[PDB]
Amino acid sequence: ATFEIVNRCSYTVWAAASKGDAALDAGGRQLNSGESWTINVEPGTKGGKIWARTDCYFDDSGSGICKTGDCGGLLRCKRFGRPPTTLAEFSLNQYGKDYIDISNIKGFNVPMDFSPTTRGCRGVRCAADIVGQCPAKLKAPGGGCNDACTVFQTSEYCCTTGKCGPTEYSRFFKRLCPDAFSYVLDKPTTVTCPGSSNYRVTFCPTA
Repeated sequence: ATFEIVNRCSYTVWAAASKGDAALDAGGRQLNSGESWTINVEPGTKGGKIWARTDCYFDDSGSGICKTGDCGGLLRCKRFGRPPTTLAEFSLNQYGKDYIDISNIKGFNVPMDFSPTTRGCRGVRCAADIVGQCPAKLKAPGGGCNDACTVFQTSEYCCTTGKCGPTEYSRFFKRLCPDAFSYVLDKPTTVTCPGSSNYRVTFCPTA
């Protein structure tokens, strides 16, 4: 499947793509403002994620750091990124269908649209100014808006027991972005697409 990753932000982002224990495609790349990077994700990829990283520095070997979404200091992510990270999440060719969502469960750094480029389902978007409106206690000094699990490490926020409800913090994410997961047990905003659909992830879609 192809995922065109497009940075519409006015700032550079370093896109990342991983399924947690492996890179997807090259795993990461710099996207200057307006750049598009098209990756190929193997059919059947389960639990893949794409995200933006901000304020990154990499040496010639592709080692360094980002202020948001850093994936073990690598340009080419092999693992998931350090919160806060708005997440485009997908599982492909799962009994004939693809499943996509956006999640704020690991916080929010960059606004995102995640849409199919092929027929048969709708896209999802979280493009509200979550960083600007972020509750004081969730603001990440490094940049972005942390989820409450990250900040407070409670069973309730992290849904450790598989028993948790919405919280003042989750409700903030949900209010700003109704169409993204705000906590682990949120009413799902997952979209079912045809198996083998193709997609575009757009950072800062609202230009």
